[PDB]
Amino acid sequence: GPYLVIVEQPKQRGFRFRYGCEGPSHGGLPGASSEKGRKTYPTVKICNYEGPAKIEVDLVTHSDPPRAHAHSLVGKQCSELGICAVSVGPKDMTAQFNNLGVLHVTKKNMMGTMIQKLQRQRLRSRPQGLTEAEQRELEQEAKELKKVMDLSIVRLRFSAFLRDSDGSFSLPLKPVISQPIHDSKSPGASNLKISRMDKTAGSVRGGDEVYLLCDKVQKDDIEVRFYEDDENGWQAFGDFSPTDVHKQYAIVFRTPPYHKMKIERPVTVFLQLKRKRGGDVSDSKQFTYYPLV
Amino acid sequence: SCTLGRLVSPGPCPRPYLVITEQPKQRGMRFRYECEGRSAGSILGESSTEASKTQPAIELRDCGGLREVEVTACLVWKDWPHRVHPHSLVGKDCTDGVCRVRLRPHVSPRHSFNNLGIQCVRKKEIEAAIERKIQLGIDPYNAGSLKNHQEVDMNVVRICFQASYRDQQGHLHRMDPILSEPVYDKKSTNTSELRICRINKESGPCTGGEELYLLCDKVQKEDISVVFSTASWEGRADFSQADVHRQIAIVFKTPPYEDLEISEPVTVNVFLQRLTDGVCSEPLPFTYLPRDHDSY
DNA sequence: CGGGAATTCC
DNA sequence: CGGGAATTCCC
Repeated sequence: GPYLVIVEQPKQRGFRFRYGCEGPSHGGLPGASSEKGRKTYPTVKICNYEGPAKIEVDLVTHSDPPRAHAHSLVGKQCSELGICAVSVGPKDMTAQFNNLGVLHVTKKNMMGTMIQKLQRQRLRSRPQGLTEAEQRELEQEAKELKKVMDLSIVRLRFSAFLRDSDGSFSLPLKPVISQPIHDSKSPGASNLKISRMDKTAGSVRGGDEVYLLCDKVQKDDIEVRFYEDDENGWQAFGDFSPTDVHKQYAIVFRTPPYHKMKIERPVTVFLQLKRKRGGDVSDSKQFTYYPLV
Repeated sequence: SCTLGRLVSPGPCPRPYLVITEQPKQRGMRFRYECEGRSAGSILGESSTEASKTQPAIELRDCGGLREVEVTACLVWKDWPHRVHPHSLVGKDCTDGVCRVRLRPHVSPRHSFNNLGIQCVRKKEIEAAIERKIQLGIDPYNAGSLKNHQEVDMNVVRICFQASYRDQQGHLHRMDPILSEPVYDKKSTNTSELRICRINKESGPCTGGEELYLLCDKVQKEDISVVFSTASWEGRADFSQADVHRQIAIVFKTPPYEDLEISEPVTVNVFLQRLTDGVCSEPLPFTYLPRDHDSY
């Protein structure tokens, strides 16, 4: 029956929110399993359908309780400031949103915005002429949310709707939400990737310097890690000393002593940057080892 | 027109004028906006020191016969039309991009400025900011040419000096303006001061081709080149903008020596040279090795 | 569909 | 204020 399912999920981290002074066409929110060679977009679907139908989709507040948001989703097929709605053929009951971007509203404006956006959810619909009464509440619910809506992480809310006879859509459905998406810019949200590193070949024990180049990272919430656990884990860091974090985009440290008791042939392990709180990561960088001499 | 002739009336004696004794440190001072709310800077003197850092000091010459004189520090461009620069100079006794000090001529003719700083106005103001000052009659050379050819160096400025004298009589003449050795903002990547902060190894075979890493301060990839200059030789590495990791790191390849292997190794200095103006940086210690070392 | 300059804020 | 970093804009 009223069942909906997000087939492909939106890339969680990597899409750069764009400011209005930047333009409406810098791209469309990609998908998790979307890479070069073959792109992929935030597709949803409907099982046990009832024929042709639409799918309103707006940006909600990351806070689990699905609520609005100041960042108005923008794109070709978008209600100017708000929801982007598409349709589906009788058979193809799955919607895919290629061109889909997000408008980043400034901190100094996420105020007058959200409030105004609220006025519409009120004054706009239902009887017109909103009374000074609501006005007060509007101003409340607005500011009474400013400090509980991460201006850098949003979730899509795919809300499907059918036609309730008389030839008119209005029959709601089960609006499901897409796992959060971190603004590719917000200091604490991008993807902890790693451009490249200095000396590739390590050593053996635990104490070797190597110049590592990376992407913007904060003075903490950062720490290098290497491993290869076909077992029940195994880790090792490098240097939690900030002094070595060169202007956000670089870190130099000393190789940790792997419990490589077996000083036999050379063993190559995995290496990848991680975030403390967020617990991000990077790709498989090859860090080989060698027999001391 | 001409009042008097070259009568030996003055005679190699009068004719007062001023002079910068200590220029304001070229580049290193972070201009600030009226957004960062500030009033006092820290500008130093061209040749200061992390220790007893000197300061912008100037004196007067031929101030004899004078009772009290007033100085007029103000910001103007850096080329021919030294128009009144939009950035206003803030600090003590600075009203509108201008500072004044009723320094007693005779009894110690010299003023060392302390809390002194600049204020950089956003670009979408620049012009109007020049109009405002204009209106308030501010232009040590009256040459305001707006709307046509602009391009104002929002990173550098010259602080003009207009020193007005005063005698008992009603003959308050004015000396001639003095310009400063251009000041460059530290916050600008293009004109900041260059500085390496670390490097891979200190020794590399003269065979070259060796790849070395390096950290630095924000530099412009599309305009910078690391060198291995020295007495008798000057060979600069090679790499591409692609190896300029986010303005704070370089991955270059040590160029071979000037064809040499003669016995034991010879040390050389390495530093950065901006492919635009030349400004070099504090050189770092590096060493070349005489080819291989086949032995026990 | 990224890089980094220009501004603000802590 | 210094010194750094987050934020908004402009190529």
